[PDB]
Amino acid sequence: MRECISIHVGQAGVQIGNACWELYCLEHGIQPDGQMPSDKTIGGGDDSFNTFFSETGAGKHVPRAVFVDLEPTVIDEVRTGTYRQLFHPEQLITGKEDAANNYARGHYTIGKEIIDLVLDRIRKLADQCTGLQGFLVFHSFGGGTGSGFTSLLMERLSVDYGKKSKLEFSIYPAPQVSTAVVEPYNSILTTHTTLEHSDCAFMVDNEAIYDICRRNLDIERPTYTNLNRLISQIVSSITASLRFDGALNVDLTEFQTNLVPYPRIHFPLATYAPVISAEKAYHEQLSVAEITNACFEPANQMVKCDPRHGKYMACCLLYRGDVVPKDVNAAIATIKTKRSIQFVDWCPTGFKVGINYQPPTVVPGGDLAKVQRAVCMLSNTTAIAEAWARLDHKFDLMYAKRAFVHWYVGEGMEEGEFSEAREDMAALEKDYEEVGVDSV
Amino acid sequence: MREIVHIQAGQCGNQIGAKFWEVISDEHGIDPTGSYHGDSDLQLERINVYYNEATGNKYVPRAILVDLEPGTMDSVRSGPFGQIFRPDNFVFGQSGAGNNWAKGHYTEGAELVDSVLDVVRKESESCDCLQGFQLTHSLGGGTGSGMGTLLISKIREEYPDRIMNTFSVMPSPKVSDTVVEPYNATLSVHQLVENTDETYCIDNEALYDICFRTLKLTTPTYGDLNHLVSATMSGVTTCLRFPGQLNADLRKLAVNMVPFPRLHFFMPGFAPLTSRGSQQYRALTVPELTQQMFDSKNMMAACDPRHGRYLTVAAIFRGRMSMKEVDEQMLNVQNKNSSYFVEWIPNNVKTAVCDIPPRGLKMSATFIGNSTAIQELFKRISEQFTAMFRRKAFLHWYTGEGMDEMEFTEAESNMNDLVSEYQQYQDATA
Amino acid sequence: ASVKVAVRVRPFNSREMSRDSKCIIQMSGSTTTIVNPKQPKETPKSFSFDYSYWSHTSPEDINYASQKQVYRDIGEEMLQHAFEGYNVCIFAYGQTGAGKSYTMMGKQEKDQQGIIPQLCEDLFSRINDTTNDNMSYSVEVSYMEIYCERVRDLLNPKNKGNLRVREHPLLGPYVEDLSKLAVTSYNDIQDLMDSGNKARTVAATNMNETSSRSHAVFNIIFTQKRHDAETNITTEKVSKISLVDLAGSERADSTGAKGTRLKEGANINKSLTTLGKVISALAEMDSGPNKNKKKKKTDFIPYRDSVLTWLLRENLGGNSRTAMVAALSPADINYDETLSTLRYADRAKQIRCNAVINEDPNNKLIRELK
Ligand SMILES: CC(=O)O[C@H]1C(=O)[C@@]2(C)[C@H]([C@H](OC(=O)c3ccccc3)[C@]3(O)C[C@H](OC(=O)[C@H](O)[C@@H](NC(=O)c4ccccc4)c4ccccc4)C(C)=C1C3(C)C)[C@]1(OC(C)=O)CO[C@@H]1C[C@@H]2O
Ligand SMILES: Nc1nc2c(ncn2[C@@H]2O[C@H](COP(=O)(O)OP(=O)(O)OP(=O)(O)O)[C@@H](O)[C@H]2O)c(=O)[nH]1
Ligand SMILES: Nc1ncnc2c1ncn2[C@@H]1O[C@H](COP(=O)(O)OP(=O)(O)NP(=O)(O)O)[C@@H](O)[C@H]1O
Ligand SMILES: Nc1nc2c(ncn2[C@@H]2O[C@H](COP(=O)(O)OP(=O)(O)O)[C@@H](O)[C@H]2O)c(=O)[nH]1
Ligand SMILES: [Mg+2]
Ligand SMILES: [Mg+2]
Repeated sequence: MRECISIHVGQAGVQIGNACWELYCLEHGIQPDGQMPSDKTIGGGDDSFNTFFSETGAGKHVPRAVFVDLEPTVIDEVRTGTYRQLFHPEQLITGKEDAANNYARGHYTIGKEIIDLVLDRIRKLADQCTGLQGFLVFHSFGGGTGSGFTSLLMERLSVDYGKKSKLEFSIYPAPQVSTAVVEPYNSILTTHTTLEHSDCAFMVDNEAIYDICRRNLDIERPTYTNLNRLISQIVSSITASLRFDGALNVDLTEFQTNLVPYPRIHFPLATYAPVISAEKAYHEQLSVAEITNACFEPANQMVKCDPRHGKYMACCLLYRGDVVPKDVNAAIATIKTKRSIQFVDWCPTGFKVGINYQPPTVVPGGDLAKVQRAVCMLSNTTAIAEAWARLDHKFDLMYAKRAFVHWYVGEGMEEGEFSEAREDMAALEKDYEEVGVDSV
Repeated sequence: MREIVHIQAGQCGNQIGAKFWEVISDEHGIDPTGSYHGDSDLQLERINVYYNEATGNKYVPRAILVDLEPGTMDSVRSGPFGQIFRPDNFVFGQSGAGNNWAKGHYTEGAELVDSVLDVVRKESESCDCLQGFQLTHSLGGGTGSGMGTLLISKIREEYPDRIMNTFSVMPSPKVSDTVVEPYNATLSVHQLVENTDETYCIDNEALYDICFRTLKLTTPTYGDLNHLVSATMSGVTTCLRFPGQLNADLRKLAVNMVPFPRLHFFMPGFAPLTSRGSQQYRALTVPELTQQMFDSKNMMAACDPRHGRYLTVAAIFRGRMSMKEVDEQMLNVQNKNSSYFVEWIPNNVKTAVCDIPPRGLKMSATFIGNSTAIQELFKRISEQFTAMFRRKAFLHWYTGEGMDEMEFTEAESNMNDLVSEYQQYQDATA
Repeated sequence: ASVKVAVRVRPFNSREMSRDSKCIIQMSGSTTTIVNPKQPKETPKSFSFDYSYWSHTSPEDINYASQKQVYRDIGEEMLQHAFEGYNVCIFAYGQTGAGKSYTMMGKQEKDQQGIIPQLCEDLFSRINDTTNDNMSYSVEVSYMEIYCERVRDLLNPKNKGNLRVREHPLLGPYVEDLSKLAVTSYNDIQDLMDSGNKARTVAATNMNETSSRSHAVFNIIFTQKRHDAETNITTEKVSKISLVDLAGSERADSTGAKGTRLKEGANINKSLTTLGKVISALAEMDSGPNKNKKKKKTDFIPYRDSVLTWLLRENLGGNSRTAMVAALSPADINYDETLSTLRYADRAKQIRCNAVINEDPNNKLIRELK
């Protein structure tokens, strides 16, 4: 059987997990208290889909999750909220203090004494698990606890398990806006972690999702709840193939091998096509061709990165709902006909296609219209490199004068670690530059 | 669980502490008798930060009241919230320092510091995980400056890892209530720069300007100034007591605001301030809060930000609001006033958001600035110090207590070096 | 001034021998090449020091730099150059177990001695050579250590308190009540060094079994007088020679220190960073006015950020000659640390200060009054 374990780190990770588990509980008809009336009504089937929820004797369904944080506030918000009965009481909270936007505190000094408990809980879940597929790690660059503890946790996980897949969903720092001064340092110091240990890292920018909300859904003052709900929709579209039936199903491994031409270039961009409000849901056909075309629009990208400035190394489409392969083939042919989408000359195949019968579900109180069709597109392209270059500039502007360095050095980190991380990032940029050159 | 130990010394420190304990007590629904008569559950979620549980189901603030004159202690006890403080934390003597820094630091305070540290050591030992301390004291006086600096030094020796805040009142440019303000100010600033993590600068001239120009009060008293200060202190530590979209402890600010160890002098501010009758006209929104936060006349430090450059600022919002609006407003403030922010710190605006506003308001905001203009204040003090040290105007009162001219020279040199360090980055084009 | 970054490579160590023991440092004359163990195909990092040395193969003589060569290239040259009224600052910047003591002291019993034996014995023999009725000298020494922003005395008996750092308005920073001594001979200096080295705090770590967890300073104040009273003025020279040992940067990943050890390491790294910053700043400042235009508008050097730079304010820059010995290792684990050290060397090696001081006012007052 098929199952995967979700790990959430930091405030961003915990809140995205709240949204994700709301969506999953809505999807499988599980009440907030863990009970499912459907078993009494339907009396059959597999409504307790084991990909996420473990079933106990009394009919309760405990999610396969491990929340982690250093501030008691964020986890305590969950432990006395609507879903207080859903989760196992083991929430793995450090009751000392937050890392304070510091990589060293999250990785060297305070990250210790808590890594052991997290690994013990994850080992218990793995032993309880059969046919484990992989890990889904949620965290955020820039933040101290997310960066440092994700680094430490991934370092331990690569040793303990090794061959199990590890998909990473992360929030990259924005190009213009930001909520911290030391964001570039924390973001740069995670390059080693994201390179060596992670198997595939998905990146999303707050500015892009704000623009999507402003333009598509017509929301004038969106907050983090809408962002988390959209990210939850992305993850649900990714992981749907393991649960509901489909015509062309794509598990995590076959998804992975079709997106990474080389080991070091596992940074795909993600996008969701039918982001539309209830008012504008009418006056729209939302056929397969329309959503497929809208996937490639520059405005709908989830990261502030123009794909027209680079080449598409690979693409993977995951459709949900009333979809037939004929329309998918027609849309793929139409996309290949276009000029503005430039593909590398060494990937003639181009696209991977998957189709699932379960349509997306509408969370009550949400901002997404009920639609019969949807599609999520995950594309490995070169243009992401440009975004990294921007961040690199900021790092230099703060490292020439050694601003804020003493905070990091006073927590056990050495100064040369900054230069090592910068050199690794430059090597990654050079690798992304070399791969995009046309063969001769 | 993160606990803050509060200390207050001198008349000004004790007054501000009394007003501050009245404000926080309301936010967390605490009766003057100590019993809890609130309505919301969240009031008791993090009560432990400032209060200790008593055996009779009443809450005692974790405060240390310090002085060298029983008059202020008697005034505090015979007050609206005098009964809230436990009697064992009233540490005092007699024969106050009397505006003599040497008496506060060397002669008189040395006899009483032991007792004070003992209470502090006790209060600290009970806490589960101490975040840091905070001290309120005016630098212009004797008891405040002397005993505050001595306690800060001793505590930093005892607790190197913890955080040390300070809400100190600097001497004003024009207003001067004492003749020997510059001496005490110089020595206190010499002591503070070495042994503190943060230091919020407050000036009575700025607070009077706020009371007159903004609030339109006709006859302000020290109660209103203490009200403003206490509002700021309650605003600073909001994230350690309520949930929010983005949390921000005291350390997260210290990390984000202090680029180099010696630059930890901050300019505080608060918004809104509607002046009791104009609130019906203005609509309370995030852009209005940002505008009033970044205004020059709203600052409490009596130093124009436009005469320097912002090294880094932090905004702590309280209330229900959207993150997009806050982020775009901070970005617009950066882009419009491009010349007043340094160029080698991209995105130098920290943001924190809490979703439990003050009881009487829909939204509020606290501003903490770190700019190069603050050097002006120190520069001014230095001039006055020189004007009295060339001729040794009142030196015989200090040297009689054991100090010597050498220490004055060290203090002046350190102050000048701090001013030069701040002036290093206030430039253009490099 | 100068810094004369003595890039030195020592023999292998048991921890290194446990790994693939292959040196990654080579040279040709003044050219120093460092191979990347992880990228041997790449062209090795190349630097041009006149003072790069290689003692990993001690018995060799082909392109072998003995300690006498190091002294000739740095020691007597720097001494005589700074002899005309300067302050000389020799300090050891390096890493843990990076052989920072053999540079400083070396084999006392052998003729392959460190910098201090050669310098002190050469100076002492020089003054003895010029000892006469009308030519006399006077030498004083002092020892101190910095644990964690706290100064302690090593020569004086156990004083559990920490000495208070003061600032004389004319003479600059100094240590209150620090024990100072007068010395007549070189063997006395050796004995005092032995006592001070024993007195310091020491702890063991993986990279080195006897790592020093403090920053040690050894000051020498040396005065010279000639008494041809008819046509000469007594006390015609004084010099300040400062010899400092600096605990190396604590690579926490390569040591795994915990508890108090970690705290010490933390402080050490902080101090080192400040020192590096000063050495990066000072250089640029002295490079700007001396070369560019002579403007001298204003330049700020952050001395006060740490006790080490504060106490060495007179010696690190301003009006002092300096010296660094970059104690490298031939290991692959230390390639990044060596690169950092020599990159700060690239931000050093001139410093360019000015001096000429130490007249005798009272002796010339005889001629003035007469
Ligand atoms: C009709 C109406 O709008 O009433 C308001 C009001 O007029 C204004 C002017 C209030 C009023 O404040 C003042 O008049 C004032 C005078 C001198 C110094 C400071 C304030 C108010 O008193 C203050 C009061 O707010 C509070 O009480 C806050 O919760 C405040 N707590 C206290 O002031 C307090 C005092 C004693 C004991 C316990 C609490 C607070 C602020 C920050 C953090 C924690 C608590 C409010 C909304 C009002 C009145 C009543 C008129 C303002 O209060 C603040 C927080 O500054 C002045 O600026 C705001 C803007 C408000 O519009
Ligand atoms: N998209 C999105 N981003 C978020 C959300 N919450 C926080 N973030 C981002 O996460 C970053 C910091 O997150 P955290 O690491 O969790 O911060 P923290 O929990 O206080 O812990 P420290 O970072 O160590 O201080 C911020 O810069 C935000 O931009 C969210 O709900 N949605
Ligand atoms: N050129 C050399 N020839 C022979 N032996 C040497 C040479 N240089 C160093 N050594 C030896 O290598 C060791 C270097 O000393 P070491 O134990 O590393 O002290 P240290 O590293 O300087 N202490 P520290 O660097 O402050 O942590 C000693 O055993 C020396 O005798
Ligand atoms: N804001 C405010 N300032 C005060 C108050 N009382 C005194 N001050 C200021 O404090 C200074 C005198 O310091 P003082 O309290 O006497 O110090 P101490 O004698 O050492 O305790 C004066 O310059 C006043 O402006 C007060 O209640 N509120
Ligand atoms: Mg975090
Ligand atoms: Mg050594």
